[PDB]
Amino acid sequence: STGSATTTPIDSLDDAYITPVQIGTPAQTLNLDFDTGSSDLWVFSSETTASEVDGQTIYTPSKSTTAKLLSGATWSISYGDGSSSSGDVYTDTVSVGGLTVTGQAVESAKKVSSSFTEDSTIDGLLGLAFSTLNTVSPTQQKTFFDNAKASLDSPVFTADLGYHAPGTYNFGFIDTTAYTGSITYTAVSTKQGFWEWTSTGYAVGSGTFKSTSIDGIADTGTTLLYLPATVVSAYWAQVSGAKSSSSVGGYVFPCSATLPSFTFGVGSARIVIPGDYIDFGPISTGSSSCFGGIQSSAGIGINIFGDVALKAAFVVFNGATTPTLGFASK
Ligand SMILES: NCc1ccc(C(F)(F)F)cc1
Repeated sequence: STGSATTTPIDSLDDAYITPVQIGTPAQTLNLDFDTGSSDLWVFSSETTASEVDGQTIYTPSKSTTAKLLSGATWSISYGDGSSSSGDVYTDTVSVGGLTVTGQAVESAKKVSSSFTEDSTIDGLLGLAFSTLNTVSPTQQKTFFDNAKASLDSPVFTADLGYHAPGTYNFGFIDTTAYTGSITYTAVSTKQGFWEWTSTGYAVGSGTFKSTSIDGIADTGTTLLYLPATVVSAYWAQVSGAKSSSSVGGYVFPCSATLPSFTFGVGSARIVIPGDYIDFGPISTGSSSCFGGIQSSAGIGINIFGDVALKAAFVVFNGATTPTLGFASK
């Protein structure tokens, strides 16, 4: 079987993408952020502290005939940006774009950080990293992808994120009409639980391609591109008036500048990120300083190929026994 769901940016800057997901019987539809950098399916619920909910749609397990409390199970998670959430755990039926999994762990948020509360468009997260990162204790739970794998035609899902436009998450098949040329596959390391791979180098604008190994993760749940300081410095050196700002928290640039493209390597292939994708607009309303979409990973400790990079490509997450990552131009 297969599934296919449209994913929509939550705002005019593509800060995150939401995808409708059916939970429970009868279906309760929530808009979840599909996150290949985490492995928990957690949702705002009727159990979330009332003051911590501001316009989100909430999952109500008491109205689902298929919901079952997973007795004794708790979850607690903290994301790389400082966000956090925790609660108890139900099992229920979960469908994405026609693909249905029964008995999926649905982690009901009893407490959520302020970052999630103030984002009324995101009802929760659907983790698509490897199940070894799932935070449910004492019995670790499987992701939606892991539970669906056996019934999928192929153990793959693809991310086709749009630039200021809706996109598609497909499960179980590869849409050969959604990309140009060939797909280049590269090996994945699962040792940290991420879709971790090694880029073969980079180029700035029309400059020469620098062959160098960049280890990083493919993360749909991260907005920007986080690369080593040496690469990020070489990119922003080409932008007139760009500088790293300690008060803003990263590289900013005059909103009047035009940004060069950024090219990253996938084996022998090249993926080009247009300069317009790296513009994240004024740092405050009316400011003439704009925020850059390529930032340094030095504070984070791992390089992150977030949405800025992934939306320039058609990306295959091949979850075979030897996992691989496929990239194609589109
Ligand atoms: N979007 C999930 C996510 C967030 C942060 C990290 C970090 F910071 F640990 F790399 C990994 C994955």
